[PDB]
Amino acid sequence: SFHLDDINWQPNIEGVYNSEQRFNLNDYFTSEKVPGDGNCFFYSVSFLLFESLSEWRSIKNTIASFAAANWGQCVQAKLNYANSSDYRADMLRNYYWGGSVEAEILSKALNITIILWEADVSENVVTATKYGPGLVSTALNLKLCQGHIEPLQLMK
Repeated sequence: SFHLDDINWQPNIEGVYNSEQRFNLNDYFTSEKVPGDGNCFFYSVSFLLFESLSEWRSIKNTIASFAAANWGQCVQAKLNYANSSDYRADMLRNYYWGGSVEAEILSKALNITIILWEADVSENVVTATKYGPGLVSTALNLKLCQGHIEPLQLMK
């Protein structure tokens, strides 16, 4: 649109919002490069919270604590795993690929909003999914492109 914070988000009853808006990410966001291994979701979240990659494992620990105490709120994780114990053992391993399951949990665990912007190779939004009630400008904006996750920041 004209302002990212004026996008129209459509919630489902699970509290996940979707947006059909289609624009080019790089007209509104600066991208940042993180190393392209299987930890990139966690590198990206760490970059946006701390301006450093070094906190990526502790973000996993925060997710794990939420999954242990609040498994019934881990809606997407419950589709993929029989119990919180199985989930935590898998997610905590190196090169576990983060995605919507972790975005949903982290948004609740840290009281932040996380947006997964699925992009094609030319950086056009294909799907946008927002976890949490907040606005684009306050969210952790993640670009999902060609199997890798990179942090985005609002331009200027």
